[PDB]
Amino acid sequence: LVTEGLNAGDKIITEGLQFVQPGVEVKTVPAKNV
Amino acid sequence: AKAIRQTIANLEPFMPQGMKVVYPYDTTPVVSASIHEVVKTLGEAILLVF
Repeated sequence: LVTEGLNAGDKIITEGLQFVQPGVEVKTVPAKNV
Repeated sequence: AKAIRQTIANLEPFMPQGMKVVYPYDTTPVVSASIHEVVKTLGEAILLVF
């Protein structure tokens, strides 16, 4: 349960967290894990 | 010193956003120019005595 810095309608990276850093254009796919 | 530069330049795609690595003090060009002027005056001395 979050309270600040994360409002409704946002997106969160949750899988594939090895070739990623803040500041690069990355494509989108829906997540495999629930 | 080139290996230290190469290590930082190989590590730089992993730093957080907003962090630069600067080189304020470096006595590499002092040594480099101080031996390069010796090589230049060696060449000038042999060509000039020729």
